[PDB]
Amino acid sequence: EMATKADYTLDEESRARIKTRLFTIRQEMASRGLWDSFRQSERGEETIEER
Amino acid sequence: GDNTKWNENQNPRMFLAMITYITRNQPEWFRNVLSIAPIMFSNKMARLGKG
Ligand SMILES: [Mg+2]
Ligand SMILES: [Mg+2]
Repeated sequence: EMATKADYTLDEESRARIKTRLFTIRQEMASRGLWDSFRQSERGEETIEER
Repeated sequence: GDNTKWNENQNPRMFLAMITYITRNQPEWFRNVLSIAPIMFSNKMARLGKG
């Protein structure tokens, strides 16, 4: 993680909860073999394509 | 000069041709959304009225 001036406004246990949820979600993803393209889907999702 | 029977001789197919030439090298969604009106007018029905 990173933060401006390293001032994480929350405390250790709540950021730990956030990180635990992120890790659980990522491992749930890799269980179904879905993480690879989702990980490589960041450089284009701030561009809205019209269909 | 006036033109006679202007609206009755303006063909929707020629409007589609004009729009297709005007929208060359444009994104395809734009050409489609601009092409739908001549298509719908080419297949239009005129309600007969009150009788
Ligand atoms: Mg005139
Ligand atoms: Mg006239």
